[PDB]
Amino acid sequence: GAWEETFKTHSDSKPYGPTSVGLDFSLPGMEHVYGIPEHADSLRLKVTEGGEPYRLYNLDVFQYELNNPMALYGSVPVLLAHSFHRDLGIFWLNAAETWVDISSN
Amino acid sequence: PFTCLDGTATIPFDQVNDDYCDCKDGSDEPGTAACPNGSFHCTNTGYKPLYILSSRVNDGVCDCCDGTDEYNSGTVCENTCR
Amino acid sequence: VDRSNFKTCDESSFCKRQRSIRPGLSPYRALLDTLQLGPDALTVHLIHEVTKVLLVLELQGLQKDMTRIRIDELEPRRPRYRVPDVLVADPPTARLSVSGRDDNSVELTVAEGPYKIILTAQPFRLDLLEDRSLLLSVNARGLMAFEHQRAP
Amino acid sequence: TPQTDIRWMSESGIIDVFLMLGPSVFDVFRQYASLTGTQALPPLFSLGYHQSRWNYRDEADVLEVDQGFDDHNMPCDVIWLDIEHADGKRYFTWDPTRFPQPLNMLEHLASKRRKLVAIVDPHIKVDSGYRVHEELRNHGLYVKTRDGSDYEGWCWPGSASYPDFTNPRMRAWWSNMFSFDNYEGSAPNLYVWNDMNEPSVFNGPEVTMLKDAVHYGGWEHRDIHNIYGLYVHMATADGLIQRSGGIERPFVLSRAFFSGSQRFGAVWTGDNTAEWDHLKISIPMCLSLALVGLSFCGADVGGFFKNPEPELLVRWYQMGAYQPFFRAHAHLDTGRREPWLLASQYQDAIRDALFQRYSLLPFWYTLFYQAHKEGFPVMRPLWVQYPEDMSTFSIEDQFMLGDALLIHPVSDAGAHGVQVYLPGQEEVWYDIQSYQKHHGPQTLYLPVTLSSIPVFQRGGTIVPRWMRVRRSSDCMKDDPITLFVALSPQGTAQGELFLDDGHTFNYQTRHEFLLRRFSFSGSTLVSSSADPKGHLETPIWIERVVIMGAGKPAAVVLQTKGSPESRLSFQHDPETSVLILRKPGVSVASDWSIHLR
Ligand SMILES: NNNc1ccc(NCCOCCN[C@H]2C[C@](O)(CO)[C@@H](O)[C@H](O)[C@H]2O)c([N+](=O)[O-])c1
Ligand SMILES: [Ca+2]
Ligand SMILES: [Ca+2]
Repeated sequence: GAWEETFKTHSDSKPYGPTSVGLDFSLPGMEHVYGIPEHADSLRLKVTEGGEPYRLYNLDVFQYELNNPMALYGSVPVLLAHSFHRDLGIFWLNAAETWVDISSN
Repeated sequence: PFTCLDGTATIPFDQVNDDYCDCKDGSDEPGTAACPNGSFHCTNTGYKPLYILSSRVNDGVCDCCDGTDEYNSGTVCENTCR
Repeated sequence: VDRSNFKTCDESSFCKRQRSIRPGLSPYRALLDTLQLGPDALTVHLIHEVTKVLLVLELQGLQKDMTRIRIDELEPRRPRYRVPDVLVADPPTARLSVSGRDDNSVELTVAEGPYKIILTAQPFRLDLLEDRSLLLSVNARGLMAFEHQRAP
Repeated sequence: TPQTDIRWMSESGIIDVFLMLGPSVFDVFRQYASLTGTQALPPLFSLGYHQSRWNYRDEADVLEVDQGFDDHNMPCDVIWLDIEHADGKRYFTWDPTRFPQPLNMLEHLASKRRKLVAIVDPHIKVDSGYRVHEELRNHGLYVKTRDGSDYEGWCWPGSASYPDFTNPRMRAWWSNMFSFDNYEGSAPNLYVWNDMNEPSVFNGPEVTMLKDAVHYGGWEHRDIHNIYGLYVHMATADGLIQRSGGIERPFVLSRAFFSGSQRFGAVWTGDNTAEWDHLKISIPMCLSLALVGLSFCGADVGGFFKNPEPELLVRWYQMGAYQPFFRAHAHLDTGRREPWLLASQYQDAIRDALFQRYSLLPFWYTLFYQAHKEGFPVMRPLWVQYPEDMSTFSIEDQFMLGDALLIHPVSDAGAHGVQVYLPGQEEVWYDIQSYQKHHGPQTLYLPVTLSSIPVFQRGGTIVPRWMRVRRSSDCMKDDPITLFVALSPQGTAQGELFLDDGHTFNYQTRHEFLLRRFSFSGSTLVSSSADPKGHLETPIWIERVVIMGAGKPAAVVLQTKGSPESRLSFQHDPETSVLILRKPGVSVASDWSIHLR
């Protein structure tokens, strides 16, 4: 699936092949993160370790369900981290399909 | 002086139609929009009279056919009682 | 509840590739010999240790206590997309200064402080501090992945 | 030791990330706002109540709905026209049988001082008789496939093509299409709803456009996907501005959005369901949107899918009345649920919710002016206002409006009470219904009935209201203000009030507006200018002051620049410590002070 790729019955000719980009960020002192809408999920974002990452890809999901990280209609790639001591934000300015993993330690 | 129709107070006559609601039943402001439970009487000369909510006095909408509910709103209402 | 209509991460081939990369020693490293402090930015070459792919890190301190990190290919076969019309202005920059250096590290000061950026050379890493408090790290878990444009 | 790690994985483009260092969350708001802009200031009418459904039948149905609100004394600013108003989902058209005279309908609504919203989707029916399709085809403004042909997918009108909104020439075309000469039957009180703009493609992968479709400049659809909807929203809003000659502020609702969409209007959470858990989730969904700059957020009141039971509809109106975008909307096969079709006890609680919302419009307007100027969210999680109270870091059945109002709507069937967390060390909170004061921090058990909306005003704040609720906000926008002063334990309070003409850019191009500061300390209420550049001709005056937490004074004195010193009559309730100052009568543009002797 690295180049030409099919999903169900639809074919992506992917003429440029794999071009994805990724990067991680560590937030010492932070236990609570928020943002990256739109998801039918809690205000405080959940860890994605045992499941799916949060998906940012504007999609029309018929009769969408609650408490899951499926991508809904809008995507704002902005994450806020809050603690007693400080507030931080990350703004990932990318317009392509984006997945976001969150892990606590 | 003037006393409310429900006896909740008694006020000088300069507090009748003074654009502030002083009676619980709204009876001190029959000509303004100041009371939430008041009524404005459309005389509609020559035709059927009508009562409207005080909140529709000078709201810019023609509620009476004679247009007398809009006298200081910037909306000029024509007489349509015909 | 039939969600087979929509891809999981595993069914997305770029998500499956990226997520298979797990926390560890990053193969990227900054070439401090290529370091250049420009008017608006610091630029330095990065390299993938195995594939020898060359990237360009463009680091910027910004007014209002912000940092912007941009990474692109040094010699791309074709231009990569940069999101237009979302930013309302070209963000006003603040001057970076080298305020510390060793063989594997370059410390950068944003204007006159208190914000600093530590660029580690090998492995590539970014740390952001206010004075001596570590605020945030970049690529600390070694998950940076940049698939360069191959022959179409 | 505690630490959170975040990993971003994107299909293409460069790495481009902004690190926003605070240190406070309001520093983060300002930082992000300086990058992507702030919430567009909504025209006042769009902060009122919107009545919508899929679909109102014809012009007669629209006018009956309009008359229904007045006959049942319920306020409403906008009635919405979904896709069945067009000719077979050819957008910018009107069904020739059911909407044959749109100008007359719009004129009838204008005479009631109400607006209309029409849906315009970005998919264009492939139809050689459809002038929109012919022009976009002839000018090559459609998204293309790799072989150079125009992309064709499926949507509401069947086979449809997708304009390339990433092309600036396409967006200018779209914007010009909203001129009153091009969009025949449109009028100044007609606004726009952009839907399906992800773009939704029924026969496409994941119900959207193929990754390898080609846009302006040769970029693939995989490169641009998440800003496609934003470009639709932007081009539409520019079109509503241009059609007025650059004078009128737009109102556009959009379903798809991106960073920066706050500059172009409102969004809503799409097709929710008439269920209690969907009611609950509207708070965290709109709160997560507020945190990232999208303050003009809401969810379909009553749920889009299925039929809500009357109790659920009541609670949804009460919830929606305290959320920024306030629209009831419903699926084609649902029963009609205009609020006067319910039994009287449910009608009465819904009307009460509508009155509270309309009374609070001056407050809502000022919060949106602050969002517009500073980038601060209107709707806020409790932890934004109490960043050191760790027990608030996850709260999502409660929210704040600005710093002044704490809201805990009932979101459970048959509830006998709610548990309200009132935060803050040395903080007091006033139940705005009973005026009972409560000290924080505590979790209060508050009994509720069907008509209860748990709302508390924070000590130290001043909230402006229009207590004269009329049929729409245009009818109210010259009315006098009542000020609600909630005294802190130190006997102090402050608040702001923004005013303008309610719908133009004159506040910005001509500095025609008022920004007033109200402040209480010692025993004196003072009004001063919070921005001297703003001047406004307005008949608005101060008709009443309600002070919570005050003792009985011996006399009340008002001083106004240009006027002799005056005495005010007052009423005091010793049980609730509520003081009501009668008819100060001072212009809202005037400096003045009231002293409690
Ligand atoms: N042409 N193909 N036929 C066909 C007929 C029916 C359906 N059922 C989908 C029902 O979901 C509606 C999605 N809701 C959208 C749109 C609005 O409903 C009307 O504009 C608006 O009210 C909503 O607010 C907005 O969110 C489908 N199909 O593919 O699902 C295909
Ligand atoms: Ca009176
Ligand atoms: Ca009237």
